[PDB]
Amino acid sequence: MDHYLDIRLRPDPEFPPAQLMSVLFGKLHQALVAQGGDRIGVSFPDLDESRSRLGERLRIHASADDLRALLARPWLEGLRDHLQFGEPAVVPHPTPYRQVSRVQAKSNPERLRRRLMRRHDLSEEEARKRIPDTVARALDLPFVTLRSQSTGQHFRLFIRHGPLQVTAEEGGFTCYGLSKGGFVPWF
RNA sequence: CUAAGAAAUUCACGGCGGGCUUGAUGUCCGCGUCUACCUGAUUCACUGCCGUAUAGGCAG
Repeated sequence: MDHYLDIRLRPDPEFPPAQLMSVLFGKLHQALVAQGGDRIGVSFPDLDESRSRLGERLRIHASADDLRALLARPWLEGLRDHLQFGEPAVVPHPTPYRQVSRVQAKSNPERLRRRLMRRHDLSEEEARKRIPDTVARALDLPFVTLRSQSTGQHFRLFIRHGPLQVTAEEGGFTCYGLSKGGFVPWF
């Protein structure tokens, strides 16, 4: 994956950039479940780790045929007025390589309590005795908010840009474009 | 380095007895409250799955 395509959120008087970034990420995810495979990687070039902000840019990492297919496919319908685009081009080098991975946290003690009750046949009080409320961990990481279509929930999807490395390795990506082993050029 | 420097108010106690406040009364005419707006700031940290696990991961 030596090719990239930058997408920057146009400023909108109607919307904040986080809402636009989340609906763009959901539509990219739906485009990848429509496409299939594990070869599509994402990034956030104007990231702010300190303020936990994604920035205002998103960058896809793939081959050029994937970029020209995704630049005209109807997952960009209704956002071309919200979005300005670049051109499908080759990445610069030398670049450090890092991973973009979805991090999940045990954020609700009661759901894991109900799982322990389902898998150990305990009552509610044994689940509260075995699992306290200190267990709940909150991440200090930026996030998109996503509407599931299988189930009906709205959940925060916390992303982590991994450590910078001098070389990249093989692997795939999930249907959200996040690394389950793959690496992306970071520039 | 202070109108500086010091100090035991305290023992006891029956306030109760009794009573007619009454009659009478017109509130009342009148009234232009308009004008214009993003409740959305990621604001639903959720639901489940693997794992003996609370340790750690995974899905949408």
